[PDB]
Amino acid sequence: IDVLLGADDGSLAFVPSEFSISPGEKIVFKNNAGFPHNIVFDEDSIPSGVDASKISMSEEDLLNAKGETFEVALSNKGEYSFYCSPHQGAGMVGKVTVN
Ligand SMILES: [Cu+2]
Repeated sequence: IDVLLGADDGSLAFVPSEFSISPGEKIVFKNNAGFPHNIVFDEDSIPSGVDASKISMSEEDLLNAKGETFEVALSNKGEYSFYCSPHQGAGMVGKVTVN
């Protein structure tokens, strides 16, 4: 599934921001508008026993050019909360369900 970082009107959002995938399906996050951006999974808001370090950017890492991507595949089922670190407060948050 492709997820834009930043809406085409420059809104600070994931598009889409809530979605479901099957296990081992790839998510391609692509720098769209309003970057730099990143993708960080909430360690306290993913399935038990998942290593967030395996599926996220560092807080300190950025995608700073149009079209840079980060890709990830999730396998454990459950809900995963993620955010953009610099824009979390702006509401640039999402949630994926692996079902
Ligand atoms: Cu952002």
